[PDB]
Amino acid sequence: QALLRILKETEFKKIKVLGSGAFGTVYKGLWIPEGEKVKIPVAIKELREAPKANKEILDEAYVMASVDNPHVCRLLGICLTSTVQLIMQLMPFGCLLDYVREHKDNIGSQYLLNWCVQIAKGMNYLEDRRLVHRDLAARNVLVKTPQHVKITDFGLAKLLKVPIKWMALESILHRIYTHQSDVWSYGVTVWELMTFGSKPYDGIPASEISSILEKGERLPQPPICTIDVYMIMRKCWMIDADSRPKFRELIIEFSKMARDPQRYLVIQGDERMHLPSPTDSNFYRALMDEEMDDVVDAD
Amino acid sequence: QALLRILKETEFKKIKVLGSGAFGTVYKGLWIPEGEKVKIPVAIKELREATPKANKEILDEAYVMASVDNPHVCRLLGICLTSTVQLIMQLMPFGCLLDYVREHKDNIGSQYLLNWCVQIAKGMNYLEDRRLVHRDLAARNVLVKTPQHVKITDFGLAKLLKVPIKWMALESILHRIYTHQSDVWSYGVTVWELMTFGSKPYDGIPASEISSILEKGERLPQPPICTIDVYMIMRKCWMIDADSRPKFRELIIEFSKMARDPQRYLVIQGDERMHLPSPTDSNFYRALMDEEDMD
Ligand SMILES: Nc1ncnc2c1ncn2[C@@H]1O[C@H](COP(=O)(O)OP(=O)(O)NP(=O)(O)O)[C@@H](O)[C@H]1O
Ligand SMILES: Nc1ncnc2c1ncn2[C@@H]1O[C@H](COP(=O)(O)OP(=O)(O)NP(=O)(O)O)[C@@H](O)[C@H]1O
Ligand SMILES: [Mg+2]
Ligand SMILES: [Mg+2]
Repeated sequence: QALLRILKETEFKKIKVLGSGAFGTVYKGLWIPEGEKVKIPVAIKELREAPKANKEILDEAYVMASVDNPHVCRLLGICLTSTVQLIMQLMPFGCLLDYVREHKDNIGSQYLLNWCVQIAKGMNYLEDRRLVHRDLAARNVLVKTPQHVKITDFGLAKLLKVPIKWMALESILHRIYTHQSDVWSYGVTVWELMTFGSKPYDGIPASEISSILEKGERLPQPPICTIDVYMIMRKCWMIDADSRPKFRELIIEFSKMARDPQRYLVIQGDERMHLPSPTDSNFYRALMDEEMDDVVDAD
Repeated sequence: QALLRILKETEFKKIKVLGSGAFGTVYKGLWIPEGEKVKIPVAIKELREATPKANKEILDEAYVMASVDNPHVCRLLGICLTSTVQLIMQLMPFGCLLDYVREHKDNIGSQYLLNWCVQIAKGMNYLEDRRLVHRDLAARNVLVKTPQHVKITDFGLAKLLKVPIKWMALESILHRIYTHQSDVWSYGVTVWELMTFGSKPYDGIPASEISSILEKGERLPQPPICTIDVYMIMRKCWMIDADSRPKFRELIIEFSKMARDPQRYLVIQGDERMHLPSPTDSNFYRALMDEEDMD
């Protein structure tokens, strides 16, 4: 229980709504430690309801509180008095989807491929712990710093707007959720990144997706992607789940590609869009990211 | 070196005054990374007296200040060189340990007090290892990162430039001699400040007369909560002969020993209840505020 702090409603306040999704509402909030005069910013996710006893939710939460990996967001605290309110670290940069749309004119290959590496690393860790995400998407990758992203919202789908356009075929047709169906979503997430945040299958209703998948139709090749990168996405969307890549294979392949990033993505002005200098990296870490490094560098 | 970031004045803004000291104003500020929309809270120390040529010498010392790497010493992160030199460091919303002990007066337990003494000694020992003399150690110059993790600040500022007479070793008052052993003296005063929950040292005695009473052998008095064993360490910090003062490495051992049996060495009313930090509350503080290597 040492990893999950139980909060009294009297020691935190919700300030502003940050967003809403299939599972609840995320607020920017404050934590006021008892006996202290500081207000510490936190993120608070207030859950919709689905129903289940407080003890069973607490059991679920201890598992979410126990993930230990630089690319997965850990549940920090919980309040079960009224609604279910989860407390986690506030990520001022927001989610990676909004970030890639915001900076579509300034994202280099080194950033894009290193994000693919980090997302695969967080997902491989989840597979190690036998935790199926069920809702991996670019909106559920949080930006700690532009050089450090983290998967969030895993297993909320367990504890309780169905993301049809990210689900593997077997998940749509038969509600089968495995680590290999997470690999399908990972492939859509990579597609979101490489298109700088396009909406997948835009204009196609969700009810049609299973049918266009069965006809063999897939998301198109992003204009910056060489075939090498596009083949990885295709493999994530094979009908046979065991034929799809493994998260650990994805880590290796994207890490390789990150060592020669301009050979695998075609970006105008890429030469001027490198990872930060050592000076700027040291400054970011000291202010926002004291916890991993391991960014893969060119050459 | 890559450990000091040179900032552009357009990159940050001042949003609140936090206090002032002998060398400048400390502000709460906001850092806006270029081309981002986020506002990242920082602390800024604007120095007093407008500086040019000096700026080379300031930088050379800034690079040293930016090279300190220890969980109990604050590292300079960046610098802005305008008509006023502006230093950028991590913001510490709890503030300094002096105000902290005052506001929680007679509500702090012995385990905290003794652990702060260890941590400060570890930080000063690291500086002595680096051959760096602080010159202005005092409880006001220890910041609280979390109640479990304190850090020495303002290393290097004094050299970078009213004298804190009541924290200074006698030889520093008389001869402007500053060594690691004079830092030991100031450490003893800092500890006395903590153990008295933030009392002013030599209250009622003018600063110009401190050196006379020190030479007569007068010293700060024994705090009510301190047993003989704790007070003797403090007294040994204030020996006239600098080389018979404790070394910071010995202070680490002695305070580490006492912090394993805190109630034997500090006698505080209500120590039974106080509040030590559960693993649960400790993990929560670290995840929100303190992800660095130790405390
Ligand atoms: N810890 C956090 N810090 C900062 N922003 C966050 C945090 N968690 C979530 N957000 C933002 O708040 C929004 C709301 O999240 P959420 O309610 O999970 O919806 P979603 O993730 O966008 N879609 P869904 O997949 O249906 O949950 C997210 O899109 C994030 O951009
Ligand atoms: N990084 C920081 N975060 C938060 N508060 C800080 C920080 N650095 C300094 N302060 C506070 O800012 C105020 C001014 O500090 P400062 O100018 O250093 O004067 P001082 O520490 O009180 N005396 P002195 O340092 O000997 O000149 C004090 O209340 C400090 O606690
Ligand atoms: Mg979400
Ligand atoms: Mg100071």
